Amino acid sequence: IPGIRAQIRFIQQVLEQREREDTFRLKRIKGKIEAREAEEEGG
Amino acid sequence: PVQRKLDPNTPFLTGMRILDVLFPVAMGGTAAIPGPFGSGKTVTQQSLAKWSNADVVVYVGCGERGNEMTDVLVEFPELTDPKTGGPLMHRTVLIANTSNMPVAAREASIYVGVTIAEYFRDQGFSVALMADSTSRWAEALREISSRLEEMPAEEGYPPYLAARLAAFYERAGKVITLGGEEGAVTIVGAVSPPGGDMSEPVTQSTLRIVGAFWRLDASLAFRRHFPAINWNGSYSLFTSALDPWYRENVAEDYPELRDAISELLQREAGLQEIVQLVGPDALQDAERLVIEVGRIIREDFLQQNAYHEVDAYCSMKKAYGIMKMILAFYKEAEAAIKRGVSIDEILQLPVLERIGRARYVSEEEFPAYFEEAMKEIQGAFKAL
Amino acid sequence: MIQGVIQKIAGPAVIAKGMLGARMYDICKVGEEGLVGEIIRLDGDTAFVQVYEDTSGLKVGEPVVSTGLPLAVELGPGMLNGIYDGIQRPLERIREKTGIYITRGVVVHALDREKKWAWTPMVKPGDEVRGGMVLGTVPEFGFTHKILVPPDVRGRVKEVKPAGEYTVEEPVVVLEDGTELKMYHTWPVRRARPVQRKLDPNTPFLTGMRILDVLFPVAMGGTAAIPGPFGSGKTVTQQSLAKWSNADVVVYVGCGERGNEMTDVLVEFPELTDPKTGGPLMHRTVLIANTSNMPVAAREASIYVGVTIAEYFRDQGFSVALMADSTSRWAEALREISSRLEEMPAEEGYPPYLAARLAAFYERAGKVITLGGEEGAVTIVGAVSPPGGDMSEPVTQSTLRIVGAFWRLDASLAFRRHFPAINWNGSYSLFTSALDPWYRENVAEDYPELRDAISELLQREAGLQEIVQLVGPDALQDAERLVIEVGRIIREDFLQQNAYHEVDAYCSMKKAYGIMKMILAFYKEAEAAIKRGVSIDEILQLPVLERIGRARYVSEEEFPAYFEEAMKEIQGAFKAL
Amino acid sequence: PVQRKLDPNTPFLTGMRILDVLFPVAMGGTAAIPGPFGSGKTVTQQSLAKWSNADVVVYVGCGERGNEMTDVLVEFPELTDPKTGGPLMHRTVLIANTSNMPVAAREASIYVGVTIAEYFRDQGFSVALMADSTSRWAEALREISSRLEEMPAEEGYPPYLAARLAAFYERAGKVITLGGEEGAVTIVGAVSP
Amino acid sequence: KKEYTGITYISGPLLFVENAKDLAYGAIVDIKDGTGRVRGGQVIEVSEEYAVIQVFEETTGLDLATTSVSLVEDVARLGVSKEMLGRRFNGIGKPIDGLPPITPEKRLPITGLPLNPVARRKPEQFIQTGISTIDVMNTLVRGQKLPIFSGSGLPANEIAAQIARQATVRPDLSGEGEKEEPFAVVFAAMGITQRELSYFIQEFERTGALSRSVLFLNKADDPTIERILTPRMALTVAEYLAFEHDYHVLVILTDMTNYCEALREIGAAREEIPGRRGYPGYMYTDLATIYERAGVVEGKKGSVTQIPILSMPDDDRTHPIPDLTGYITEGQIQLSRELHRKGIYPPIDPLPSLSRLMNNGVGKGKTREDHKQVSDQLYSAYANGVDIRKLVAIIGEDALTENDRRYLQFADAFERFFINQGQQNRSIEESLQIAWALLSMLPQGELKRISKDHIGKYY
Amino acid sequence: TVAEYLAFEHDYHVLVILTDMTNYCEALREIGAAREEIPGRRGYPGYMYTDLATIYERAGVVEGKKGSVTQIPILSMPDDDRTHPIPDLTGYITEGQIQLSRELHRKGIYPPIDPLPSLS
Amino acid sequence: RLMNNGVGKGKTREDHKQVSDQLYSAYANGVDIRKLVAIIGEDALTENDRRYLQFADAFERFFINQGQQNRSIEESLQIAWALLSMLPQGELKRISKDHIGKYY
Ligand SMILES: Nc1ncnc2c1ncn2[C@@H]1O[C@H](COP(=O)(O)OP(=O)(O)O)[C@@H](O)[C@H]1O
Repeated sequence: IPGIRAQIRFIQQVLEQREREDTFRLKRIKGKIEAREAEEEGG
Repeated sequence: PVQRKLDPNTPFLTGMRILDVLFPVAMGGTAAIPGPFGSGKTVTQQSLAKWSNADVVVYVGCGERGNEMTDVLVEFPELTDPKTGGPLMHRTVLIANTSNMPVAAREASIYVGVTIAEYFRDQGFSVALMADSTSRWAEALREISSRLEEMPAEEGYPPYLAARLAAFYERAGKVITLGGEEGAVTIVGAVSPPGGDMSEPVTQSTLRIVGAFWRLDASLAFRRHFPAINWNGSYSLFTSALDPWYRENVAEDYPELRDAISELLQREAGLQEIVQLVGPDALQDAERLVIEVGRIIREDFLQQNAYHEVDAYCSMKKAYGIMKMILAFYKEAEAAIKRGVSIDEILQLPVLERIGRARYVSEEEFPAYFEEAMKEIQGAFKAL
Repeated sequence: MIQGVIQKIAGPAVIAKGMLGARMYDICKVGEEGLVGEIIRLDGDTAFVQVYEDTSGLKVGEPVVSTGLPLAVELGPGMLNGIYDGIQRPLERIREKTGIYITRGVVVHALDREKKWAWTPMVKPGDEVRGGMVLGTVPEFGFTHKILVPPDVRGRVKEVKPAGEYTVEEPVVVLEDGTELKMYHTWPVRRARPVQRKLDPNTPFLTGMRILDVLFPVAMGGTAAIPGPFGSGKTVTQQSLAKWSNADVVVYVGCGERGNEMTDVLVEFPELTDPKTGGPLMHRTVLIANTSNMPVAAREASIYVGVTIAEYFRDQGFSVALMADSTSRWAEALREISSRLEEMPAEEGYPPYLAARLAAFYERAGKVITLGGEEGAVTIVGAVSPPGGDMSEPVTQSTLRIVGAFWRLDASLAFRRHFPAINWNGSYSLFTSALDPWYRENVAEDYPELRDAISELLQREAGLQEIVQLVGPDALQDAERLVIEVGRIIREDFLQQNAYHEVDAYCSMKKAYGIMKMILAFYKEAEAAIKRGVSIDEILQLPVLERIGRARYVSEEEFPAYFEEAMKEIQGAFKAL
Repeated sequence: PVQRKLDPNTPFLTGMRILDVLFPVAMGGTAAIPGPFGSGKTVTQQSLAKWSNADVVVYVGCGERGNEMTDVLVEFPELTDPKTGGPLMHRTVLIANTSNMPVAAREASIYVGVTIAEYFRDQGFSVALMADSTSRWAEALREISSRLEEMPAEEGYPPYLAARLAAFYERAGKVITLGGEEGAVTIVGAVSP
Repeated sequence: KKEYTGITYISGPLLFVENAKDLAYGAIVDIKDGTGRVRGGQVIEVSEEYAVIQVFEETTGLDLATTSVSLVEDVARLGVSKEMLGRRFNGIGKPIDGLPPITPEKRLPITGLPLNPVARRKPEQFIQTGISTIDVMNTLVRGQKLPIFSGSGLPANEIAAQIARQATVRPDLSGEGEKEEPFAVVFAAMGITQRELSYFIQEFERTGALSRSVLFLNKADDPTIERILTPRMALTVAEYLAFEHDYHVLVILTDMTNYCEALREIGAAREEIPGRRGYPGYMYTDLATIYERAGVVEGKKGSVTQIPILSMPDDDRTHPIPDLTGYITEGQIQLSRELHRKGIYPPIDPLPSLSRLMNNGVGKGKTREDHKQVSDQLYSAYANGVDIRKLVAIIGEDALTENDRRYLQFADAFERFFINQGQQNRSIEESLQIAWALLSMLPQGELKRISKDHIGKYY
Repeated sequence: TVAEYLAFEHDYHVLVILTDMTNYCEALREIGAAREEIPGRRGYPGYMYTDLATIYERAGVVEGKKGSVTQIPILSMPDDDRTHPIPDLTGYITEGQIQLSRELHRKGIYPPIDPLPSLS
Repeated sequence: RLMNNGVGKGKTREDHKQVSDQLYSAYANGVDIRKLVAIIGEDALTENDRRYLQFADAFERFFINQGQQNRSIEESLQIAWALLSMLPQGELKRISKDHIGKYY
């Protein structure tokens, strides 16, 4: 039982780790989109 | 447009014993065959395309293999459709779009296929769409979104995936068109998860909208146990409106036989849990009998090789015959085990191999083969 | 402050136009009707204003007025026996207007501006007053309510008003600088009140529950944490504690919890007793209510408002007792606020504050000597109800190591009818060492050793029970069955308190000491008998067992005589057989 | 530049039994010693440095505590080179850049080490570079990248870590230089996950 | 009238209109094309330079030259009445039916105004559904939110229709004016397919339970904004009826998972940076906004009780949707896949079910005396049987005791007589009679939770 | 700073003791994460090794002088993980570690120290 | 995948895919009995489970391991039939009785 609990803990940690990278890339994309649309008044 | 949409009340016979007896699909329905690579999401669709009961067939390939699409152009104008005798390529409108052609032609091909099928339905036939790997559609949308430079939802898929999929799956069903006739568009859309996990947005959004759902398993496909339909992750929602049709056209206690088979499978599962815990020798005799009947079912009634000569199209009466034989054998074996005879003798009874190989028969001598084997079982299991 | 017009309206965010001078974190009422918000950003000549209410139906061009004061409460006479929202809004006077709902933009004052009190001066002109001193007194029903000087004010008195009747808006003292001091003042909830110095734990917080007050104590500055499952009788424990504690005032804070505390407290304890006057217990309570569908700013300000009101009642010289409910629900609200502010999360989603705001709430509690030469205390007992019930999430992982005592309410113990249900194998306390001297000087001289012996008895009973049930409690040597029967005596007639009885709800320290003494004496005489070789059946059939079984149900007047007679009778009747 | 790159057919005898019997390394090859903290990586690398069969040794350290550098500094000059008989520190060019010193100097140190080893190969000897904490090097790369403000890869590191590591490890092998005489550059790069 | 031309951007769902600072945030507009066909909309992010609009259905055929936008309403309102008690609406609130559009008495706003925590009271009385499990072991008192945790293939629509047809309130036991308390039900279904729509219509108009129901249907391929608006319309009509005409209402919301997914999609298309596990950060507030409009107040006689039917997505209890739903509501009911496959209807797993407000709705003066004790004893005996079944499978009926034999037979008969009931309508007296008959199969002295004054008159 | 002063200038033998390096790491993660700088591993930023090494390596013994500095940083493994970033970085920087035990504490032993996983 | 079209009767030998299917089934059974052993113990095994176990080990030792030698389709099929003969007749439900009689 403790071995299975350790495995679960490791998998859960990795899965949660691979969400903050996504949030970070999304925030950067939003910053770039704001920087671009702040210059698109007309043209 | 149509006048009004009817309620489906007749099955969609497809040849496979699992997908006909256990998990049926009405003649207006929908389905989805998701699974990792190396399961047979193409062999099963080609078998549905060459052994169905429809009038026309449209085979859409949205990101498939060139060899997988050219092994149809070559063989189908040689086989004989099972309704008129002509070639099978006189009812197919297949729409090929392989994996190196342009990328927006994917969604283009999906919509073209559905509109052609609706035209034929309005004409009056009974079409059968077959969309392959709707996931390629999703990845095309993902690329076009990454070019539009927008804000993506989970895993990059744009935030209008589910709307497109619902609008595409909701133009399928029996209807009475503007000329006072009947038509039907059945859809069987494959799905390819990126790791096999049924948690992808496409694998989830394609639930909650469909009827049957035929989940393929990987280990059954490593054992070379085809088809690899997982018998406890799948489900069907049409199996309660088709019972009048079964009672009218197959048998009278076919629903009861189907219920008994399903109950036996999905009770044997629980015992298999304790089996894997302790071992299949500390069990009682009735328990080992249940395990062995489950294995006989799993290897003689839910297995089907699409490359045999006569075991590639099993009809309803043949499936019902095999089910009857299995149930009678189990009943008499239960009685004998109560009496006291041993399970090893019960297994060495050669009616085992008889009702096992009873599936490689043709369809002409079965009405006599089944009678002979039934009487032989009834005799030999009271002889001892 | 100068007004300003709206520029953009996107969801709950509003961007003001023409505010060159507005401060950060100020309440400003945006709109035509007042939708009090909060200034969170300033960029050149604008200000982002986070509104609390719906924001639907506004237009661009409506005025935005600032206030200048960052989310204060109104500390004064009138808060006893009141129900308040998260931002100190009186719910009854709100119901008097809007019907049964809570409309948008209502404006109501916390302290009633139309009641009259009996002011009695306590100074004279030409006198010297500084922060934290007393100006007068006014009796609020139940006890005498002082009127402090607003901290960080001073001067020389010039004029007081004669004793009589005046409301909360008659300036009652006027200093030399011309400042007018009224009966109340405002204090921003995010800044702790100042004192002279913080004292140390040397006095217990006598609850009334024998388990807690004997085995797991907490000083009168402590910070305990009490989880709760769904069906372990937690509400009755909390109500008994608030009824028989030694606090002078009790403040209750709930952010997400029911609307049955209202009926329960307000109609049971009044028709029942406040066990020092007989009148309602709601005459020392400041209940605060918050359901799930109320704004997140309301939830956060709820926690902080509770602790600030408690700090005030301490600074008056009393001893307060807080009961924070669902710190987990508070953390949920805080996480929602954060994810709205577009902040990089941490493990489990909570922002990287959950460990700092928590420790900024639990560190406002402790015995202290106020600014006017007095004594005060604030003690907190905050519930921690995880979504699943695992003490490994971030909220619990921080609450533990921020708190002292810990009281593990369990549900199986409740299913076995063992009330109260506090698992002694999982609970623990840290206020025993530094509290022993009070025990030696005020209870008895061997109280520590009696307590430790009882704890060892329980430890050994459990360690034995590990394998008892295998072969049944009959195939063990006589010492083992003796240990088991003594453990049963302990945990069935000392560690169990029927909180609904009349004379069995408040076991005093001397009473608990006597009971422990009798149980240990019976164990000593039973081991002295077994050592000689008597049977293990007379031991259990004796009458001293029943005599000590009816110990706790006796009153607090006849207990010394009962104790003497019981010890004499045990020592007597344990030699004849 | 070199003439042509030979193929190693000679063992690199380090002294230890496991690494000279079970898992040997040809005298032109590469290796790696990953492993968690407190397992003996420093002691193993110093033992290779003080008992190998190379002509010269170039100890690089980028992120290792200065106590190790001081250990080798105050220990070697009283040992003996087991090929000639002189002091051991007369065939060592150790390079030191500890943890508290600046960061980018880490990668500067890696490259300086490899270039010194290439020179001593070009003279006709057979050297044995022993890097340390290529993981620390990758951390320095990540810091500089995140300052440049570019998009990351799996777990922060920039998406050219693999190319950089491949070049660094591919500068190692037995070769027959422009003078005609042979030479070799072994490499033993520690890692610390 | 037909003002506000001059748009300057069109992409996907969005549409930027140039200078228009007279539209209120959150309004509702229409978009007339250059060919006549009109559409819907909803203003958001209005500022001084432009005003982002979001169309309802689609945007195929719009151009920057021939396009105009016009106002409809400053907020979203619904025209409610009492004549809408045999009708069938959809989404926005127009009739998908043949009957004419009714005339309203007041046009309420579809949201807002939470109840007051000092203007409530405590729910006491009980409601009868006909299903014997949800009666004898998981009672459903008024003013309670009791979700149903369905599954992927399990029958949820059929259970919903059965409850809707059968559920009534029993004033015979309390004692009051019979024809004084009416009953209604406001079934509202989001994201149904085409089969389920006809199934529901036939299931209602077969028995005739249409005379006191109001349906709000949201066929799956409709836009997402309507699937967001639907429960608001349902609950608005429900609490209007209750707190204005003393009705007793029962609201059933179908497949809250579809609502949650639509909500996440709308947020993403509005550029929200999802909070946790892809779902928006405000989802707890959003759910608690509709799981909370139902209760009982003091001074009135009505009540509103909710039964949100959701479906654990991957057969999981730690997914955010079931997590927050169990966090906000008080109770649960679990459909069982094993009982389904074995052939029992209605399949209700009675071990992991629960009802927090049950002990407040059963007892002398409400239903009967032996209610809670019978429930406790049935729970205990069923758990015992379900354990000794696996024990038997491993060891054999050779090494058992008589009490274990009897418990095994009890468990089997309980699964085959008390759960499996089909389309019957069991009253509470009939359910208790079946329960006592089933408990009789055990010897006295084993009924270690019932009182003897009860064992006497029964058993 | 005070330690290095007293030691290398007035010839003392200091002994620095830093309790709760975990609270320091929490403070560091919170102060850093407010500038949007690529959180490294489970929250804590990328340069946490650089910072911990910045403050640890200040303890040594110089030649010529006769002072010394000696550190004993007490830290609490967050959830008895020896694979948490804080204990991992600390073990990679410092030399030798003394690990308290949990089983010995139940049996009532003090100071509970299991000499199996500890060394210098 | 492109194997059912390139092998069979008239191309290599009329019994190729059948030996393939049977070898796969038998090896899967042996691999499962490996875990059964690891749970129970090698002496508490039925009389045919040991046959399957030994088939799996012989398969991994003679059919897979082949050094650097150039086999042929016929040599490899002879080895496959040698192995498949280690199991009893009648327990191979995949091959046809004709091939079963012709090769053994
Ligand atoms: N019904 C079947 N009978 C026999 N073999 C099958 C059957 N279905 C699939 N297979 C085998 O499984 C493989 C699956 O092929 P294919 O359908 O191209 O991949 P996938 O199933 O992953 O789409 C094929 O090589 C075929 O040999």
